[PDB]
Amino acid sequence: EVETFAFQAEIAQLMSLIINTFYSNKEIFLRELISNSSDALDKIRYESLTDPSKLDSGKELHINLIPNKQDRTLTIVDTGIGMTKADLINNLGTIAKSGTKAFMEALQAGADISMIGQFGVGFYSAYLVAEKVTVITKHNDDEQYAWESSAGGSFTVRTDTGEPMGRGTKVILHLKEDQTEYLEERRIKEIVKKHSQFIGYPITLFVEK
Ligand SMILES: OCCNC(=S)N[C@H]1C[C@@H]2C=C[C@H]1C2
Repeated sequence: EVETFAFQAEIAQLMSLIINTFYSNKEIFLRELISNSSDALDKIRYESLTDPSKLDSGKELHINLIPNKQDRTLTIVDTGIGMTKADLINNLGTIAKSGTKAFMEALQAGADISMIGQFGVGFYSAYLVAEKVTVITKHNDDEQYAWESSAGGSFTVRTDTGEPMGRGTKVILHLKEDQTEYLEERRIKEIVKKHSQFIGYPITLFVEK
């Protein structure tokens, strides 16, 4: 059972701007997704202080970076708080509407795309490098879901039947054909050191077989 939804017009506009604007400094997508993962980890860690059972779905708080040249995917996995179905369809998009508007006005006043994270919508910088993004997520209070969008104004949500996650979020970047440098170990290492050196959780960069 796959459900198809229309993006809010403002988010579709943000996605088109990210996809169509000429802007060479694409590597910042990784900082924005790692920052999102760090925030999700902060949330479950804080909530576990008053309800330790919230970690029954997994004690480890970490971030894994998994490149796969065969599938041409870069996967960012965290064991954070995860997202509910309502998060995927309604809640986060509602919040992102005001952040998108502020970001759009800032860009017109001279900001650049690298400052997208200051407006809370850094996730969508994934489309600087990905033609399709798949998000697998599991929140303690809900089922495991797959969100997916290739832009163009629509996204899908389905119950995920694959390997159970325990808790957290997996962002699968199906990279554009000319963006495969983000599958190279030395390139990912360089970006993490430059932009994500002080993240307060272990970041493991997987090596390819
Ligand atoms: O996870 C926090 C960042 N997410 C944002 S800003 N927006 C939503 C769009 C995609 C589906 C749910 C999330 C990712």
